[PDB]
Parts: sequence; C-alpha cells; structure tokens
Amino acid sequence: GSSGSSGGQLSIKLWFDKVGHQLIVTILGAKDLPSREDGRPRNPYVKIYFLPDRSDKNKRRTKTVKKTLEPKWNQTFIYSPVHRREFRERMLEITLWDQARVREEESEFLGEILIELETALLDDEPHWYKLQTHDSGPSSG
Repeated sequence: GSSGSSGGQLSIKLWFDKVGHQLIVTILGAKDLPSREDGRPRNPYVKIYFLPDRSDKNKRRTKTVKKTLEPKWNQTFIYSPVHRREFRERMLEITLWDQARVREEESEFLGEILIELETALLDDEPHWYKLQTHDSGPSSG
C-alpha cells in the first residue's frame, strides 16, 4: 500500500527565554490531517530537530499518538543555551509523519515545517504552520 501525499496543519508554540537564553517550543497538536475513507486512522507524530545536527542530542520528539487525526502533545521543549543572535545560525525543523510500520522507521512523511529562529514569530502563542509535502527543499546561510 502506501499511496497519496497530502498535508494538513500543525500547531506549534514557539518562545524565546532570553532570561536563561533558552529556546522554547511547545508541540500543541495537529489537525485536518489526511486520513482514510472506509479503513482506519494512523499514528501521527511530530519530530523537532534543532539544527544544525540531525541525529539526536538536541533532538526533541513528542509521544506517538495512536489512531488520532488530531493529536495533542501540548508538550514543552527548551533548547539552551540559545541566544537571539544565534537564531540566525540556528533554525528549527519540524516534520509530521505517521508511524505506519512497527518497530521500524517506515515513515510516510505527512509534511515538513521549517521555521527560522531568525524570523521565527515568537510570542508564546499558538500558530498553525501549513505542512509542506515536496521532497528536496531550499537551504542557505
């Protein structure tokens, strides 16, 4: 199986704690996700990755929701030390996927949400960032 590519919307709450110099990012929940017709739902799950580096350490992920087109992690993620000037050289990379297979990494990728701390609208408010489903994306410093 595994067919069709569509993206909905995801709500991510970003914040910048200039106090302790930490980057806040709460993964609210997703909605209007691509489901099936006369079948079954899926297991949506977000995956944050404070670039650079994409493997672990400074990687934050939310609990994998089971059967739910509208997940609600509303979790919290603090990234420090994080400076305001760093935002320029520090960008967040969120991506929504679906835990299809089991005990594996067979993701179907629901979309990708890129946010540049540089121009990251941080106001401790919930923002819905449309999901992008198009392999190969831009990138430059």
